[PDB]
Amino acid sequence: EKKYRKCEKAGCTATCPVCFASASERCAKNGYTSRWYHLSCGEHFCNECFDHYYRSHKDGYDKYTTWKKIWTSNGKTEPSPKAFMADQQLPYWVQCTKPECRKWRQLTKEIQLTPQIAKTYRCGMKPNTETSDHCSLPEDLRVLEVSNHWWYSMLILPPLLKDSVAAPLLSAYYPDCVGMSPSCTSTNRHVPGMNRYFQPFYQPNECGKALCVRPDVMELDELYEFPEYSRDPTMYLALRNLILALWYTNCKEALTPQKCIPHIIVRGLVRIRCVQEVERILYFMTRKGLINTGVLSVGADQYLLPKDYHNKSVIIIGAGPAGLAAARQLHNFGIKVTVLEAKDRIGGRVWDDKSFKGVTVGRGAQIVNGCINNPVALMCEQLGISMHKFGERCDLIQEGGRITDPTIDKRMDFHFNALLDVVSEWRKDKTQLQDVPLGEKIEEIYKAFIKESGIQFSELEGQVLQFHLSNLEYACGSNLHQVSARSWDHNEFFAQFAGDHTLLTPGYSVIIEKLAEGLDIQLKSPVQCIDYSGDEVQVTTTDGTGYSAQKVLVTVPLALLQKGAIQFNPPLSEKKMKAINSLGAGIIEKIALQFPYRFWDSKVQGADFFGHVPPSASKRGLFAVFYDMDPQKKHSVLMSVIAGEAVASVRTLDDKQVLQQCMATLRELFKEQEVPDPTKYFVTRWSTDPWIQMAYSFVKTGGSGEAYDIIAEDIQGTVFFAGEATNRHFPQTVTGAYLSGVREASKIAAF
Ligand SMILES: [C]C1=C([C])[C]=C2C(=[C]1)N=[C@]1([C]([C][C]=O)C3=[C][C]=C(Br)[C]=[C]3)C(=O)[N]C(=O)N=C1N2[C][C]([O])[C]([O])[C]([O])[C]OP([O])(=O)OP([O])(=O)O[C][C]1O[C](N2[C]=NC3=C2N=[C]N=C3[N])[C]([O])[C]1[O]
Ligand SMILES: [Zn+2]
Ligand SMILES: [Zn+2]
Ligand SMILES: [Zn+2]
Repeated sequence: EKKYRKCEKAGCTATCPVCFASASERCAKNGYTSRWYHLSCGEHFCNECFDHYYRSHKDGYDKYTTWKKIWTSNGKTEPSPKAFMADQQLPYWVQCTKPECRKWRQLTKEIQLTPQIAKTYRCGMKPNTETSDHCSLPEDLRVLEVSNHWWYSMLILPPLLKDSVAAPLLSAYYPDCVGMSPSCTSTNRHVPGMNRYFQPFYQPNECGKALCVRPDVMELDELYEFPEYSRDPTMYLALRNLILALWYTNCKEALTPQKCIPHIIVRGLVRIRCVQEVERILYFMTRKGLINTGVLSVGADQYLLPKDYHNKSVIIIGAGPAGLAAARQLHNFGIKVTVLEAKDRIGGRVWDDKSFKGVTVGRGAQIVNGCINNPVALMCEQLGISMHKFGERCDLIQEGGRITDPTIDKRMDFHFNALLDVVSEWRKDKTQLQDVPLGEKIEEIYKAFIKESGIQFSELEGQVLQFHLSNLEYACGSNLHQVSARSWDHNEFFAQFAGDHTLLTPGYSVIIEKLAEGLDIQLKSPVQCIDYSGDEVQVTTTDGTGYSAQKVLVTVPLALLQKGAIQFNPPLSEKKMKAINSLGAGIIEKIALQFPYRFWDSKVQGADFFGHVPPSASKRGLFAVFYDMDPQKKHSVLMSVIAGEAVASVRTLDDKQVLQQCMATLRELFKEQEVPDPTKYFVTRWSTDPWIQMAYSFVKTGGSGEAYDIIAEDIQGTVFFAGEATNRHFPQTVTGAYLSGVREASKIAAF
């Protein structure tokens, strides 16, 4: 036969291929062979070692055949001698852990790389074990080759990771389809101790779950950033999935390259490319706020992004969830941030009262709707605090004291949802200019249904239907006659947060205060003018104090944008003003009442809340739901909500008059017994708080969900916008406001 000195592959850069396997007694070593098999520009094996495993009469055949059976039953990747070599025989490479050295070294071929070796390796030391004379030695010349893109081009098979920390979460997938080795026995074997709200990965063919990622498909922004993985995403996916698994395994500390590296176990020079790449992917996912986020804090020179991204200054207007999320992100990235807040406190529509004995009572937000993958649940895990999952039970108690039979509750809910289904059908072919108020469409459909069907409802059934109507006015923050029939539920077209609905028992203020800790926050500093006509943005407060930065982030409430309280120079565009004015500034108010004892326990029997059947439509929304504010059933605090048309009715009532109406309502709801006087209470006035004037946004008649995106659009890469009224997928909530701030910090840090 004819022998060859050179590699089989045209264009391979190895002038002298050497065999890494040396498995056969006739291994060609560094000389001639019938074929030099190419794995990479730095790695080859001779035909004698190929046959050692491949041919049925050679000594390596039993090992190759046993591997082969495991490979083909567990994965979708073809078996071959090359795949076998890369998975089983190619030597490992590891970095010196001396911080001033970090040189790559090849381990001898029988040394199995472990995390422990990757954490403790030093040049010249026996693995798993002097001076530092061996650190000075040059790296093998093949190491530098790996950093070029053409090296990856010439790598014939994608790497497959071993014992990935992501593997227990990915058992429904073929391992090689997510970049993991099919021969790995721990890969192919709820991560215990991981928070059950952390479900980072979609199961196969799954959708409809907010913030899950497909472990087997790259997203578009990943492809824009890493287009070299468009053809074969295997290697990128394994590193991204590993990073997510590690972050959600320990979300209380910054995830760094050095923490990831011992968990990257794969043979060959390609491990060098994997380690170089994991660092780039880490910075990308950090900037996007997918890891290293929440209430994580850093010190100086422990910034989360390298000093490149640091070269900016930012003024943030408003210190609510959105403003503080952006400030925490940007500060952690190493960017200079100043927060200007109009009020004498931080938090915005997060404002907790800590003066009720034994409980924390939000004047503003206190519920989390859907905890799975929710950043609020992440931050609770980081802070070690607990939430209370709501029970389903909610008796509808009538004035006079009767409890509504639950079959009436369900029946009238059935009828109410049927009306919304007709609206859903009616709108399928309607343009924005053909929009109709939801409340008007509902009332029309209902009257037509009574006429057509002839059905006769009791007075109680009609009042219970009014209750279900009031729940939707509560969710929208408005009487439905101002809400768009086309677009009221626009956001439900996107994946929503799954899982538990909870009461944030310790209060969102705990999270707000931790986000803000250590930041440069200026209270009682209402911004009056933002001028971005110069080289730097000029921000002036109402007392004439001037601030300047390269970029500015506006997070003020939608109602304050509608009233134009900040003057912009140049002015906001006509298109931006139309979007701003197409959304509604929804409103609810709250009352909280402390009592000497839990007078409701005998009748309510531990339920988290009870409903209040409205006696007339004129009273829809007036204290419709009462919340028991102690899930441990020890303290006696109720909270109730004023929603819909009821908000206008309490506008000209002072607090004592509201309290009096609420106590008259409670004594009607508990007419058969005595109700004690309250000993402490508050009544909120969000609608007249000058710097807020609302509770949460909704889409007004004629508007579109697209308005949320338009408000979110930056101006000139210089003026950015966040807040709950800028989050199209997740409007209204603390969660969506938080995510909007993280989003804007990502935009700002990219420049
Ligand atoms: C009452 C209430 C309120 C008010 C709110 C809320 C609530 C309540 N809650 C809630 C809701 C949602 C919806 O859905 C609900 C309801 C019911 C149920 Br059953 C469920 C739920 C809850 O609970 N949760 C949540 O999540 N949320 C809520 N809410 C709402 C919230 O709160 C919101 O969203 C947030 O907060 C937002 O955030 P932002 O966006 O950030 O905002 P604020 O907070 O407002 O902040 C802002 C700021 O800014 C300032 N400013 C203005 N202007 C100005 C300023 N500064 C400066 N300068 C100027 N010029 C103000 O002050 C504030 O702070
Ligand atoms: Zn050989
Ligand atoms: Zn080659
Ligand atoms: Zn070294």
